[PDB]
Amino acid sequence: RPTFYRQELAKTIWEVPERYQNLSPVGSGAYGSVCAAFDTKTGHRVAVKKLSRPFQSIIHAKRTYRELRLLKHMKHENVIGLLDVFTPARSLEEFNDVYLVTHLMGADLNNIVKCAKLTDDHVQFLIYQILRGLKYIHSADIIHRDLKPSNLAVNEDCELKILDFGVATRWYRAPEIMLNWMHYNQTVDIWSVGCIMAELLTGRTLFPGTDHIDQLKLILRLVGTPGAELLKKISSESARNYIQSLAQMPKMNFANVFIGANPLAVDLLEKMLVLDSDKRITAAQALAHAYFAQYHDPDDEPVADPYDQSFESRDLLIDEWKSLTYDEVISFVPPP
Ligand SMILES: COc1c(NC(=O)c2ccc(C)c(-n3cc(C(=O)NCc4ccccc4)nn3)c2)cc(C(C)(C)C)cc1NS(C)(=O)=O
Repeated sequence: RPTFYRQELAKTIWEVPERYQNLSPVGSGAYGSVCAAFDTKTGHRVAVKKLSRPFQSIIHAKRTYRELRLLKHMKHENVIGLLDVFTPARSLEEFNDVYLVTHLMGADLNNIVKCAKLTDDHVQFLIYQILRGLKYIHSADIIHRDLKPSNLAVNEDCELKILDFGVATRWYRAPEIMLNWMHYNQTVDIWSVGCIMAELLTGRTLFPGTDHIDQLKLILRLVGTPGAELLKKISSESARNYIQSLAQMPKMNFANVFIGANPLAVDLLEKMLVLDSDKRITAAQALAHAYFAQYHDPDDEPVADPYDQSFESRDLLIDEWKSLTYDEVISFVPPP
């Protein structure tokens, strides 16, 4: 067991292995209880996250376990990975805190775009990586659900990583989620990618809504009123009428919005920003799209190992979730 040392950052007490030095708060709370630190074992800067109140409730307990399990499984170039996980507790009895360690990301997508308009090559590479990482997460039967510029990190060589901190999320949210259609599929993430890719090509938020309703009306105005085909798949009658009553604004054509952009990029955009999620292109298919020809490689776009998510359909007591979490902490083996 490493030797720990404690300190108070802001108003919280951090107790971490000596290995991690010079802890410094970051994200102004945007990442949560996160600190940047120097991993003395490798000389590399890392992000140390102290889970809030891990076991204060059953909901917290399960989310704690969920994140620990997910991070331990995520082994992909375009997805955040778990470098270390620890607790100052010496036993299950005193186990009350969990810290997750990951590489420290450099800058999000906003910081990179806030400069000058990225070239088409730049856009291809970035979107390609998001799509590459998405293929991997989706292959593990996992849905991000909150993709956005602030959740996407890019390094020196423009390498990108998908993260989550648990730009308004709504601007990139698929319409079916904001309509509470309950039956969301993975492509809800593809809608977000389209909104992100659009913003990188125009420098402006595609659907900058004030509230969800306004946001919804903006979306329908661009992707159009729901067609007969989509309407017949909506069981709720009030839902069916509502979605139509929200598409009363004067229509807008797609092409106009992306004028000047590479025709291939607009083609992909039209296949990502489709109202009917069933007809929305998947991450896997997007990767083969001609817009990513200079980057696509069927041999270097890996999927995830089978991921056991049986715990999601479980309803257990806090202590049970805590014990399960503790087990995952002790069984953690760092990657080479
Ligand atoms: C919230 O839980 C997660 C996570 N956890 C994380 O992404 C995570 C874990 C630990 C740490 C220390 C961090 N982390 C790294 C940084 C960082 O480098 N910030 C600086 C910086 C940052 C950006 C730009 C510039 C500078 N901050 N926090 C992230 C991931 C995921 C996916 C992406 C795999 C689907 C889902 C959930 N959802 S769930 C399990 O259902 O709960």
